[PDB]
Parts: sequence; structure tokens; C-alpha cells
Amino acid sequence: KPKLHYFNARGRMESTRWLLAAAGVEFEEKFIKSAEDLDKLRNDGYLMFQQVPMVEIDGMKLVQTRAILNYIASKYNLYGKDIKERALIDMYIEGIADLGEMILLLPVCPPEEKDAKLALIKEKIKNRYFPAFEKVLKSHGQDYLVGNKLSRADIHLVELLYYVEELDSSLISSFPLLKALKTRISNLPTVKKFLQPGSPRKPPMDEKSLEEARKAFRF
Amino acid sequence: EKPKLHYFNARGRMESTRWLLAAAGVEFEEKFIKSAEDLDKLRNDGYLMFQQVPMVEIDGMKLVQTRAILNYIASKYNLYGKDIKERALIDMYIEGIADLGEMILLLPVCPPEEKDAKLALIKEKIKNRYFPAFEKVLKSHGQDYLVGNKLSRADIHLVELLYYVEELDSSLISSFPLLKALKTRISNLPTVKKFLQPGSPRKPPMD
Ligand SMILES: CCCCCCSC[C@H](NC(=O)CC[C@H]([NH3+])C(=O)O)C(=O)NCC(=O)O
Ligand SMILES: CCCCCCSC[C@H](NC(=O)CC[C@H]([NH3+])C(=O)O)C(=O)NCC(=O)O
Repeated sequence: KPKLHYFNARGRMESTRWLLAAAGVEFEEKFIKSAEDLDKLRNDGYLMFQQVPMVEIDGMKLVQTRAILNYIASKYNLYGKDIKERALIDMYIEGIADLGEMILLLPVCPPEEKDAKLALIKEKIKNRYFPAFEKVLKSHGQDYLVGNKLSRADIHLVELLYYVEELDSSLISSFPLLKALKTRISNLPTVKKFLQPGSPRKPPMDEKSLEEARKAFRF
Repeated sequence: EKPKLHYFNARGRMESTRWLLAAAGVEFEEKFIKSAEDLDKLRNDGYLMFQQVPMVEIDGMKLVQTRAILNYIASKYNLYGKDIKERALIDMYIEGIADLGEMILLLPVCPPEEKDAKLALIKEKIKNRYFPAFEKVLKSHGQDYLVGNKLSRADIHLVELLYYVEELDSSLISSFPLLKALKTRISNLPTVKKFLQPGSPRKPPMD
């Protein structure tokens, strides 16, 4: 079992939870709750750059979201059939990462900038990101983003579609193929399981969860 | 067939690609975005997936996103390790590199009232977090390269960053002998030595 070291929160570990679950991989979690928990991880040499996320997997102690995700996707054949498909996957998911990052950091936005930043995220979703992925899907008409088979790109995108829905459910309304992809991926047995109550899937981060993490870093 | 790099005539988010291609001895062309109307043509022509540069035309693709570009180039030219686990170490290393790189990249854009405090935090992380981390990797095996005893993208990305740290503060590397030794070795590899010489596609600091 892979062991995920993070707070009991989405943050920078949630995409890994999604990917592992989608891949049908059982995993364990060790939740950081105190500064002492982080002290131990840091002191035991568990964190290369003294940060989490960190995943213990196949004898490695992997930090950096992308190192973790790239390893898991390759292992479970969700990173395409070759270098060219991996390139398309990388391009798609890094756009997904860019949008993901804006939403992720939204609750730490300066209050006086919050209105404008939300308006910008929504604008970008409407005009930049959703059209881009809608375009890819219409280009080949296939059930999956790349190579006509399930890959990390479908998983990463659909995870993001759930977050966009949380933000504003109307944003996906003019994108039928994204909606269709959301439905298809959500019905894959592993993902259907992950979306159901009782799975390691984390709730939206509230102020309390945010502050507990800050206190743990003693910021 | 020759890769074409679409970006401003500047380092920015394209410089690490220029470094990697040059290090791999791969000939490329650049098309410089000189104005807002240049960028709009690329967008309107459907050249940019997310309406952003960098973009590299390579092997029938219009690859946007720095990491997609670099990941493809590294694999194509055997600078991405031999197996899944070596790629994991490489990714871990270069993502730490990309994090520090990002702080230095954005420092000129930092609001003037926050500039001094941002710089102090960057220097503190270099001396206490990042440099020790890579010094440790080098010391762990005593080999000339970060991964697999063989030139990889990790060496190229790190040494590029060492150059930027030097520009920022030449004293920062002083207590890390192995990083100093890596910088020297990589800078003297034929392809990289040529890239560091005048008249190469290597770009200057922003003025
Ligand atoms: C609501 C805001 C969400 C912000 C996410 C914070 S994740 C915690 C943070 N880790 C990172 O920023 C790691 C980033 C790294 N690039 C990665 O992707 O793994 C940390 O350990 N920080 C401690 C430190 O840097 O000292
Ligand atoms: C001082 C140097 C700081 C970096 C300069 C910005 S690079 C230009 C910018 N590109 C990006 O932000 C691409 C980011 C993307 N995540 C990547 O890695 O390629 C752009 O095309 N912007 C246009 C847009 O987003 O519409």
C-alpha cells in the first residue's frame, strides 16, 4: 500500500487520491495534525525539500505533486502508450494544473483582491480552459482525451470539473462534451466508488482546516 | 522538422527549454513575439492551446506548457533516466528546481514594498532548503551527475538555476562545494560550453 503524508484536507494531495483510486489502488494515509507531526517527518529525513505532499511508494519517499503523479500514472498505464501521447497528456494536464492552482489558492487570496480574482477564474474557465478541452473532445469524438483509452488526463480533468461545479455550476453549461466526459468517468466503477460516501475523497477546505495547517507549519 | 520555439526575445518561461535542447545538441529555430499583435496572431491562428506561450513546434505537435515541452524533449533525447524510478527521482529534483526558479523568475514583478522581504526569503530558502537538498544528493553517491551516473535533464535544469542564483547573489553557493563542482563540470561539456559562449540562443537577464 502507498502511504500518503498530508493534512486531512484536499490541498496538494487530492489529485493523487483521485488518481490512485481511479487506478483501483488501495492506499493508506497518515494525517498531519500538529507541528510535531511535521517535525517528525522533517527530522526523520522524510521530506527532500521539507514540504508535503509526500508519498511512500515502492521503497521511495516521493515529494513534489508532479513526481508523485508521474510515477503513479506510468506504473498503472495511465500516461499514454508512447512519448507523443504523454506530450499531449502533459499539455492537457498542465493547463488543468494552472486552473487547479487558481482555485486552490483562492481561499488565501487577499480579501481586497478576492472579488476580482474570482471574476478572473470564471472568465478564464469560460473563454480559455473549457473551450480548449471541449475542442480536443470534438476533434476525435472519442470517449477519452488521448489515445482512445483511459488516462490520467481524463481523471485530472473530471476532478477539476467537480471543483468548477462547486465554484459555479453554470460554467460547464455550454460545454456538452465536458459534461458527457464528466458522466462517463464518474461511472467507471473505481471513480463511482471514490465519489461515494466513505472513500478517502476529501471535502472542500474550510477556514478551520486551513488554520490547522498553518498552525502545523507554525506560520 | 527542426523544432520551432515561440516566445518573446527574453529568458522567461522558454529559457529552460533553450538550455535543454542546446545541451542535447539539438538544432532549433526561434520565432520571437515582438508585440501584442504577434501574440494575438498565434492565438487567433489556433497555435496556442491555452492562448499562452511558450509553444514549441516539434514532431507534428504544437506543444504548449513548459513541463510538457521539457518532458517530451528529455525523453526524446535520453535525458530522462532509464526507468520509472529514475524518472521519479528526476521529477522530484527538477520540481524543487522549478519551485526556486519560479521565485527568482517572479521577483522583478514583486511589488516594491514587498521586494526586500521576498528577496530575504528566497536567499534563506536557497541557503537552508534547496542548496543543501542538492548538495546532499551529490554527496550521497559522489558521482558526476545527479541521477544514474549519466547526464540527465536534472543536471541541466540545476546548473541553469545555479547561474541565476549567481546573478542574484554570488555568495549563496559559496558553502556548497559539490554544487560548485557540478556547475563547473556541466559548463564544460561540449554542447553546454557552446551554449554559454556569445552568439548562442542563450538569453540575457531582464533590464
Ligand atoms: C490553500 C493554500 C494551499 C497551499 C498548499 C500548501 S501544500 C504545503 C506546502 N507544500 C508545498 O507548497 C509543496 C509544493 C510543491 N511544488 C509540490 O507540488 O509538491 C508546504 O509543505 N509548505 C511548508 C513550507 O514551504 O515550509
Ligand atoms: C518576468 C517573467 C515572468 C513570466 C512571464 C510570463 S510567460 C507568458 C505567459 N505564459 C504563461 O503564464 C504560461 C504558463 C504555463 N503554466 C507554462 O508553464 O507554460 C503568457 O503567454 N501570458 C498570456 C496570457 O496568460 O494570456
